[PDB]
Amino acid sequence: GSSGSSGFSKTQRWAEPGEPICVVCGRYGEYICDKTDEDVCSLECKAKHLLQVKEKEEKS
Ligand SMILES: [Zn+2]
Repeated sequence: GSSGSSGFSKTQRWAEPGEPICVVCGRYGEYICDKTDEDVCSLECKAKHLLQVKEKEEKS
């Protein structure tokens, strides 16, 4: 395809040595999933990692 740009959020600031950090960006993970329990800053990052972890399992 081609896709476009991202939203207009700035919730990806530095993160102290202990807090969660985005697994796709690299700043902070204010949000955390349940199944994967990963860390993300926005909602797009969440699915961006989930749909990426599924293909990694292969099959099905
Ligand atoms: Zn992010």
